[PDB]
Amino acid sequence: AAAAALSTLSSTESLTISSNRTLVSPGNIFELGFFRTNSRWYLGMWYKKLSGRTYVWVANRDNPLSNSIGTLKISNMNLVLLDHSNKSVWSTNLTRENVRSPVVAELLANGNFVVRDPSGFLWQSFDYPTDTLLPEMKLGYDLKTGLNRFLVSWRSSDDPSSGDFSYKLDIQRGLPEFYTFKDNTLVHRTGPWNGIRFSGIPEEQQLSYMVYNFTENSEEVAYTFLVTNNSIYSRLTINFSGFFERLTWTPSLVIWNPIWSSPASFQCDPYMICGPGSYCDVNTLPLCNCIQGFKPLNVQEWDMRDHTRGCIRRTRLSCRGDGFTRMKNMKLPETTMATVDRSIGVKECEKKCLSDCNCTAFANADIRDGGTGCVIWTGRLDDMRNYAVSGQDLYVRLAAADVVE
Amino acid sequence: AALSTLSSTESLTISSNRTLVSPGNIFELGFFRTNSRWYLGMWYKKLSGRTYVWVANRDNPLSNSIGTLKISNMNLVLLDHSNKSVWSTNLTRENVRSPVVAELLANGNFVVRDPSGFLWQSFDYPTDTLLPEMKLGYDLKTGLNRFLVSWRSSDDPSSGDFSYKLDIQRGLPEFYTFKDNTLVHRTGPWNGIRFSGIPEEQQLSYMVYNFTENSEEVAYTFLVTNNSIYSRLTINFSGFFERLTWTPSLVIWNPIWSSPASFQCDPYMICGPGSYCDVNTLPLCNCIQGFKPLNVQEWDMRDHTRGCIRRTRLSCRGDGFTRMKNMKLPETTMATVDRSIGVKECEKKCLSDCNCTAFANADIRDGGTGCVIWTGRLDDMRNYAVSGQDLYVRLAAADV
Amino acid sequence: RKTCVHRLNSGGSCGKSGQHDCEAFYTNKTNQKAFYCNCTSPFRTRYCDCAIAA
Amino acid sequence: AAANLRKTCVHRLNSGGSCGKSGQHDCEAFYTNKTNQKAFYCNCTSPFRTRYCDCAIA
Ligand SMILES: *[C@@H]1O[C@H](CO)[C@@H](O)[C@H](O)[C@H]1NC(C)=O
Ligand SMILES: *[C@@H]1O[C@H](CO)[C@@H](O)[C@H](O)[C@H]1NC(C)=O
Repeated sequence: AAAAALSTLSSTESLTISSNRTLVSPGNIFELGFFRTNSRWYLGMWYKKLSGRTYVWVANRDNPLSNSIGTLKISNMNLVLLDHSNKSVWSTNLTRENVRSPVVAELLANGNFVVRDPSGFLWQSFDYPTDTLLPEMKLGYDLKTGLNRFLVSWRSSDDPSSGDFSYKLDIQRGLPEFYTFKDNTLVHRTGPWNGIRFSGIPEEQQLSYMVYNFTENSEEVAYTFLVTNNSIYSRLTINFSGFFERLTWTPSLVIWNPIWSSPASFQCDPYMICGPGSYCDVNTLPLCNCIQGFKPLNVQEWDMRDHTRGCIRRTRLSCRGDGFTRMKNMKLPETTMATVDRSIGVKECEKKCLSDCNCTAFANADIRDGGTGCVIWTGRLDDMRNYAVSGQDLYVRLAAADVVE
Repeated sequence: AALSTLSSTESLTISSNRTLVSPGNIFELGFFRTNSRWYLGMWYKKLSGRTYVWVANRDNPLSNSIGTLKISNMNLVLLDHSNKSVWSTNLTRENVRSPVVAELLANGNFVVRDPSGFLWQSFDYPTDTLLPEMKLGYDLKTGLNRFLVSWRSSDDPSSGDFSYKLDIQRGLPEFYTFKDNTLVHRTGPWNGIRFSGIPEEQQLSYMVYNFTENSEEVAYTFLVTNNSIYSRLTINFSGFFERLTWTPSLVIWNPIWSSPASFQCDPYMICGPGSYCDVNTLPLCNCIQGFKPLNVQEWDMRDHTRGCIRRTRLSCRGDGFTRMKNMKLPETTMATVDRSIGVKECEKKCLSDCNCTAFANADIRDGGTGCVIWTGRLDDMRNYAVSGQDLYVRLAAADV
Repeated sequence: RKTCVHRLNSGGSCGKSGQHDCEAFYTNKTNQKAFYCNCTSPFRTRYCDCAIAA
Repeated sequence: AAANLRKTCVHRLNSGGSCGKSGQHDCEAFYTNKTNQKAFYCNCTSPFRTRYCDCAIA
């Protein structure tokens, strides 16, 4: 009959707080409606079947409805949220002006809350994430339109307004790299795709229920996962404390189980805990290790485990005749001053690096198939760490006297 | 009249700014304000950023700027605005004579004494911090366990949720971290280079430490061997027990180590019985060689609660052992120790005891000595990449 | 008489319903019902302390 | 008069620990100790058991 929730909102209908009505996706996974937290009211989306509420999306997080009066409806071919005084508190800002009737709002099976035309999607929640990436969502750039889709944490456990932490892709550098910011402070670097996985999150791997990928083409630079078992819920969320995590609902545990959490190590993962020309290692003391062929810029500081100034070459470079030390199991250093040619290989890369008197290091861009592509760095090497069982080769340029064969 | 002494005719008041200063000028003891409340406390004199390493009346704050510390009727007491006692030492003697004197010693020990000796010592009542020369653990003569309780928060010095304590009613003495009544992390036994669950602690150029286990005490102590260097152990409000060394060039209390070091593998029993945590594997929890998951369906979804069991029933006589590497020894609640015998003699003894499920050396120095025997399920295990210790777990011969 | 504790820990956090979640977790793991369960959550870990007899 | 100003820059100093009651001034002292000069000011923040110094320089 008609007690149960619909997945549709037509132009003549409305959803209000006082009615307690919600929208439910076909397949019954997601539910959309009003909820109360921190003395404010919000429009949002959660998992329908979980007794504990997990909000995967909030429409008006920085624009709260003041009180228990709120109305969601289509107005002049636009989705709008009106408070007690008929004032719009939130709305979709249209990408067209010649939108035709009928305009319909619709919650899809994958949790996309969508405004559409007979002509197609006009607006999508999938494009405006809160703190959470769902399966099928795109994390990163839409190149045609310039839209960077990124995550921002709730301010606290109770306050969904924009927190200090954001997890975002930055493409203004040699390679696309994910970063975690706290306001404007750069606090953790996930780094580039490698391309099995991201350099700085080695736990991410294919599971029995989900696969993931990173698309870097003419249309987009973005990350996506799909869950291949409809009865399993998995998601990526940056929590209010600044950790980016994969969480999977695991019934036997009665909990959102954290598959992984980033940063994983307070010792080695924070951004630049070791200075330039050194790397962090969780199994050594001090944590920061000079690169082979380098010495500490300030030894007295270095012995006191003050690693700030980092390390420098023992011997000045002479370009012609220089060699390399091969570093193993590495998180590649930050690519602000780096270049990439994905079409050439390791030998061609060493040659190109050797020939360039400014190149200080080089590495493969992709680790699949025994490794391909060329990444070249100039200047200081920053934010390096190693791993016991993951990571990648990095060749750092040295004067001939300091090379080992 | 000393800068470190408080006689019965003297006092410290909030409004006078009067303080006590240790010989050698390292510590200063007096009133300080935080979270709108006044407290009597001790800090490093020469550091401009204030670090309170000891608080007398942490759960009994003075409401306002009026307060007095003094000897009253041969007792150390803290009086509020209405001349009412808000804190005091409740003395351990009945025939105390004059002069009763309160005194700050060079090591930051704040002491009340008689002509006959110490009546009370701050060293017996730590706040959240172990300073050099302090004892962490049991006084066997008196049965008093000296342990650490964290500040509730960065501003509120009142007793927080976290405590760091020694427990000795088990095979070997083990340190634990509790949050209220919850057992949250297990530092574990002495080995005796180091404690099992804190692999970063090591002798430094400026500090040495040891664990004394004799008839008078079961406690840990470190000494700082360079007078110009400050190092300390503190359990902070977030529940991390840490070594901190003041490093001028960093302008900070530098964390030499922090425990628990890994949210992945250090929390108490993140992996079930007969399994162990490994930070470099996925799943984190690995069945012991020769064991299988008790519940496969839960295990595949990374529900490791139930843990693992032997693939093959033991037959006592004829059983073997799998040698696990780089291990944090399992909890020693149901363990025995024999320090007189060695690894070979230990294995035999284990083999001959049909209830024995695993064994290890009691000390790792000198190639290893001593014998530790476990019975029943092995709990709260994890490995390390480059540290830890050998552990032999009993298996039927066929799986050896 | 007077209660004992059954202890069940895992990755994650308490959330707003830790007590109830813990009590369900106990039942799933033991096929019994606890008097109640306490839940606390530091170190990115959920600690269920379940009151059992005894 | 009306010339272009010098461009403002940020200097970064990160290490284990926290900000504390005086993070900004600590960061600034830390900066001076590291560069022998004075910054306009330093912001300090402290997640992930790390003190992040963000120093405004020319
Ligand atoms: C549950 O919490 C209460 C309140 O602190 C405490 O008294 C009780 O002992 C706890 N129960 C368990 C099982 O630890
Ligand atoms: C420091 O924080 C202020 C105040 O929020 C901010 O406006 C400024 O840009 C920050 N400065 C630096 C150097 O990051």
